[PDB]
Amino acid sequence: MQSNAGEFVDLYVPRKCSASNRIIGAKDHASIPMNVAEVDKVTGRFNGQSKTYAICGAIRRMGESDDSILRLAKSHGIVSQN
Amino acid sequence: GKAGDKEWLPVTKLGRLVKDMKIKSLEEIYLFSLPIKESEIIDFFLGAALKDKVLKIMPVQKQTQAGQRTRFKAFVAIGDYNGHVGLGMKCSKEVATAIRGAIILAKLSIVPVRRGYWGNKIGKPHTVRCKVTGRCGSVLVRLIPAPRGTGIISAPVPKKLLLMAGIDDCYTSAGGCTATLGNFAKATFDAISKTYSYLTPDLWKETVFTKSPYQEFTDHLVKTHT
Amino acid sequence: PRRLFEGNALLRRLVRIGVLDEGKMKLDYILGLKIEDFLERRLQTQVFKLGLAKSIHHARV
Amino acid sequence: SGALDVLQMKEEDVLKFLAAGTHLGGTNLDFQMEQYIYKRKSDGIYIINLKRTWEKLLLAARAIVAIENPADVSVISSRNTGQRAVLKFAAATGATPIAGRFTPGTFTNQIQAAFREPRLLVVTDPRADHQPLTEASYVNLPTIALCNTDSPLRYVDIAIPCNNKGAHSVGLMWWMLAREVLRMRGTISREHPWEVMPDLYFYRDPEE
RNA sequence: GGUCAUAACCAUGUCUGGACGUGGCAAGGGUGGUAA
Repeated sequence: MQSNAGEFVDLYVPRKCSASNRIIGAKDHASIPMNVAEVDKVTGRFNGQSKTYAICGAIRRMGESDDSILRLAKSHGIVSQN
Repeated sequence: GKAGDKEWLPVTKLGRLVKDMKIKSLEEIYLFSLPIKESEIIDFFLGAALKDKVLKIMPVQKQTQAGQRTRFKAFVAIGDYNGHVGLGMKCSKEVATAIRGAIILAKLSIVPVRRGYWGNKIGKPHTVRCKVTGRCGSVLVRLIPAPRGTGIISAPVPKKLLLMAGIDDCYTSAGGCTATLGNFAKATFDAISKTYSYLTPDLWKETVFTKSPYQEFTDHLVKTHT
Repeated sequence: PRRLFEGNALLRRLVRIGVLDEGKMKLDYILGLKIEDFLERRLQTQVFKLGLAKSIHHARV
Repeated sequence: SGALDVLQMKEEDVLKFLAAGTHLGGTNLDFQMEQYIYKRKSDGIYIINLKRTWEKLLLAARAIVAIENPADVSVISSRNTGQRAVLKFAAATGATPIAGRFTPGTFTNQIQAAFREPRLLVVTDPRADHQPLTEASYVNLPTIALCNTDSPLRYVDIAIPCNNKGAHSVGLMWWMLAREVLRMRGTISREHPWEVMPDLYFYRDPEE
């Protein structure tokens, strides 16, 4: 958040989950980032740069996460057709 | 001298990164919404601005065949005026021990508050981001934004909490019983918590994402470390 | 017209007693006013501040 | 996937899946477990597809790789079949096994001499190991498991469908899991057959 | 696939009884004496 002074106020900007486009708390203990490791996709070996996601605790605890992680990954690798 | 000190040895992973000094703000912890379990972590980043304000020391008691048996339950607030506040309740057989038990529990539950402006910016926030609520068992508070210089207009009990939060100007409205202050104070605390969980058009820009402090500093967490 | 004419003449009066700067002079800075600035402009305070007294208690007398 | 054939289905493994009866699946469905089933048989059996198994195996495995230090991807199983399997798993790839009765409060406590604090979990059968799953959401652990066709999905970020009512279906699936993580992280990859048997990942079983 | 029975009567209470209030951690010292 930016004032007319140009002072960039607010203690931190909180992360916004890709599960359902909404923002998690600071004591929500069911909200998990999950790092998937990319591979070269020519031999099948680790290659550097991870794809990281984040999911909110609310959709997790009702049990929607299995579809959400699949849908996110389906538009990338290592699922492209299921 | 002839007397050392030795204070705190962490047995917790999060505690170990702080003691070895790789995490350097509370803001790192909160962004991953990590558990806190040790009350020295919070008192290391802060503890140079934390005050306590013992609200009530209330008796409760159960019944047995030999008569009464009385335990003392006290509520204790905690907060710096920079926007971190917390709250805890605890009970014990004796008074002083219960108070000191509450100052520990209160440190554990500290959270940040998000402050904003009435409608025009001039630097340094002074009020609550938006009109929010919070209910605890049919007590509720409705923190409503207010322009500068109107002070905190509330009952004496929430006037403690909001003042400790550093929120300068506010209007409030209550509903239902408020003479059972254990609910009343928790309901205030509930309301101030929700501020960062309220989505605003400001926050619609996308967050970059970054690897966990646990992840990046894992090479220091494995050598002999917990 | 109501906002302009009123605001201008309001702020003029706040400047005339000198509890407000003309480096401010916006309606937002009206709200930055507080109790102590008024009390400074009182005569007994200014007697003490800019004339001979030994305490504030002297100056009122 | 997108790799040429080195991250895609192999002719060999199809035979192993079908010999161990993984394709067969229980007589019930959920509203989340109907996106891996194709259809039902003449019989009450509901036939899991193996194409759908294969993709889910991979990105599951790639997440298990992604931790820098593998010594804290804590595997858990309490049913008898998945005991022998997990022990060899956590010997092969650096992990910490928890066999038998969980003893709850493992990650919640601070004071307990069996305290653990992993990052991931890999659980067999959600509705036998419900205690660690519930406890996962108090310490922000991602979660992976092997679902039947009717196991409840809740605190399961990614599933890896299986028959898992016992037999060779259990041990085979843990063996395949350990094959993949070594191809990706290690240098066991050669795309020519691994020495280790799926035989010694199966259940001990009452002996002769 | 598994086997077992008979309930009467029974009301009332002289009574002037209960220790609970604020987080102090915190003595801090050695002339005599083998030698001297």
